[PDB]
Amino acid sequence: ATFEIVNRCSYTVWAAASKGDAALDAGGRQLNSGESWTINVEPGTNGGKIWARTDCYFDDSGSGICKTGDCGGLLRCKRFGRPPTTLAEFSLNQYGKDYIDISNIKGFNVPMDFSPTTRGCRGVRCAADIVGQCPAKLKAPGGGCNDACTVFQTSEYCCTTGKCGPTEYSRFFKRLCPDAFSYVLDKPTTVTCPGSSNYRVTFCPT
Repeated sequence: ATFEIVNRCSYTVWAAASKGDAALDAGGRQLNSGESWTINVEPGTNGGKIWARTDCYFDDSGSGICKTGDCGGLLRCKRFGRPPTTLAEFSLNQYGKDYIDISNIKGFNVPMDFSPTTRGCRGVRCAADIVGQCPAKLKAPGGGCNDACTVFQTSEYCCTTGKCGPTEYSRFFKRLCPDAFSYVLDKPTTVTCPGSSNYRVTFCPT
């Protein structure tokens, strides 16, 4: 499957693509404002994620640091990134279908649209000013708006027992971005697309 990753933000982002134990394609790249990066994702990929990283510094070897979404100091991510990170999540070719969603379960850093470029389903978006409106206890100094699990590490926020409810903090994310997951047991906002669809992830869509 082809994913086109587009940075419409006015600032540079460092896109990342991983399935948690391996890079997807090159795993990461700098995107200046307006740039587009096309990656190929193997059919059958389960549990892939794409995200943006902000305020990164990398040396010649591709080692450094980012203020949001750092993936162990690497330009080319092999593992998932440090919150806060708005996530585009996908599982491809699962019994004939692809499944896509956007998640705020690991917080929010950059607004995002995740849409198919082929026919047969709808896209999803979270483009509200979550950082600007972020509750004071969830604000991350380096930028972004953390989820409550990251901040407080309780069974209720992290849904550790598999039983949890919405919270004041999850409802904040949900009010601003209804079509994104706000906590682990949220009513799913997953979209089912035809197997072997292609996609575009746009940072700062509006």
